[PDB]
Amino acid sequence: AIPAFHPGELNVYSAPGDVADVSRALRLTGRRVMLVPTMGALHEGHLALVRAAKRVPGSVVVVSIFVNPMQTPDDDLAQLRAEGVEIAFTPTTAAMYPDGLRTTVQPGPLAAELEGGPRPTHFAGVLTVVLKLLQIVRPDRVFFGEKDYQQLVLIRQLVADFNLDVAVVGVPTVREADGLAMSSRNRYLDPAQRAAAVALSAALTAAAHAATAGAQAALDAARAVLDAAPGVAVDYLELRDIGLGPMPLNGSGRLLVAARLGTTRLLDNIAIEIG
Amino acid sequence: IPAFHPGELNVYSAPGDVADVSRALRLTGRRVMLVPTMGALHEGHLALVRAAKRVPGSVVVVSIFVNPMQFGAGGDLDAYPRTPDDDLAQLRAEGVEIAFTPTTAAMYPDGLRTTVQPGPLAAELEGGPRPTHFAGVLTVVLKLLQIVRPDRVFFGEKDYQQLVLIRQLVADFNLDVAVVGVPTVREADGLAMSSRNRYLDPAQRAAAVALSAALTAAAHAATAGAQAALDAARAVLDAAPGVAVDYLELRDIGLGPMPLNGSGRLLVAARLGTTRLLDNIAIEIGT
Ligand SMILES: Nc1ncnc2c1ncn2[C@@H]1O[C@H](CS)[C@@H](O)[C@H]1O
Ligand SMILES: Nc1ncnc2c1ncn2[C@@H]1O[C@H](CS)[C@@H](O)[C@H]1O
Repeated sequence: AIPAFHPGELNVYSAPGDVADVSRALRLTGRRVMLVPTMGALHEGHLALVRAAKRVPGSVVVVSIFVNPMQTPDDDLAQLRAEGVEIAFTPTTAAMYPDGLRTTVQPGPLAAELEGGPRPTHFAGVLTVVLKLLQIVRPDRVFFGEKDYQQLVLIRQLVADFNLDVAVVGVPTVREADGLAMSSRNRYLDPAQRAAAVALSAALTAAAHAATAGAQAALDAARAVLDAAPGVAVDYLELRDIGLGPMPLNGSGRLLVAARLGTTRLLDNIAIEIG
Repeated sequence: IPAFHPGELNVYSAPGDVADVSRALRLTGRRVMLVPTMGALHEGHLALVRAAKRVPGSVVVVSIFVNPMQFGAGGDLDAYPRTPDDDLAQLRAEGVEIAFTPTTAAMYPDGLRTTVQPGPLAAELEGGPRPTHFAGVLTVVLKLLQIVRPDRVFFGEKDYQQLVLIRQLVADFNLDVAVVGVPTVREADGLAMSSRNRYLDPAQRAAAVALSAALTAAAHAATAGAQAALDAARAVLDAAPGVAVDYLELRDIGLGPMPLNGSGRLLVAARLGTTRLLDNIAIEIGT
């Protein structure tokens, strides 16, 4: 028997089997299932993913909230209700890993680069949990923020490599009024650090416009902006092609930056067109 | 959707083609059964097909793909038997409606990029000397499952460790498929059917009966306990001309981090010349 589903209400399920059965039932009724994976602590960045999901005709939106150990619940659920989301999937660690860590996903070599520098097993954790959520929910489309661009690219590789039948949708980064990419970590910044943190986005946008003068001009313009900020320890600043391989001589690319401000690590990235 | 002629064998090479046909069939109420093979089909494979065929409303998809990722150099990959004309003929005789015969390029267009990392069981038994073998197997089976999206997938008990690892894959990635283990098909003397049996000369073929003899002796000896069962198997293997034992192990049925209780599996691997043979059997202790 299919678990109870009340249309137009927020339906919260903690058992993987329960959301699996409801999702399957709903798709048969002519809904298109949209999945928005989160770790809770929702902000406007996450709501942008939800809104993208909602606008697909026939959509029913599943938002998962799960703090993946391998990589405010009441408030989160209120935000989802306010957005008209019909399904929240809130599993426990034990429900997701009933046999502990056993079979896992091993990413390709991109996972060792950039963010994989300090955190060499982070993306194995991410792709493992994402693969599981895809299999539990079986959505037609799954939504991720462009802010975590390397994550987004690795998920596209997961989907292609394992022949997954789901469309991956990248959603543009939501930003504060001065350009700073929205992140739960931003609140940890003291006033000086918060003022200095504007250099990430300013550096990237400066580079995007400098890029008419070529790749080197774009990189140099970004480095200059970061060089004008105090207490911003740049971990990397790299221009790559859109799949995060080596940047071609001309054409489309992505510029990525990460920096530490005190104990807080921030990331940002932007589309670049060379020439 | 490419053409599907029902009641005939339809052969598709493109993953997109079989995926489209499978989806179309499932949407009209047919239940899709998948039998993954590496070809060189014998009666053991046909038992899997027949098990699949008897699921009511079933449409049977047999994949044939000699998966490069589960082989290590040199050597073994080139040496694997390929008898595609016989394979397809056998599937026609069995009334299988779909054969999926993908190319290496279609399966691995990006080489080895994202892969499946099996649990600790993949390092043991068959995996000991071949530490990447089961990552190859689990990666291809995952892909086949995603392409075909069957209701049920059929594997032989002969490769018992592989069957266990596939159940792990299915559980650990929350795959919506039932895994069906099918009992080992044997020659009249007990020898487990294998595409590798073709490499036994008449003398080696005679000697090879020792594996199944040893296992069945142990299964009956087991009323007297584990030591008795193992020593009965060892005695038979020891009496066998030119059988070189790699391992003989009695484990819990899941082969995992749990001690043997009342139900186990006895597994053997042995070399007859250059041919490595496997077999296994259910064991009940004091029963
Ligand atoms: N400022 C932002 N804009 C867009 N998406 C964002 C974001 N901050 C986080 N996200 C997105 O939220 C998800 C959390 S698991 C992930 O897809 C991340 O990329
Ligand atoms: N003698 C036999 N009896 C039953 N199944 C067998 C078999 N020999 C091989 N198989 C089965 O055929 C498949 C080839 S990839 C695999 O599931 C193996 O376990």
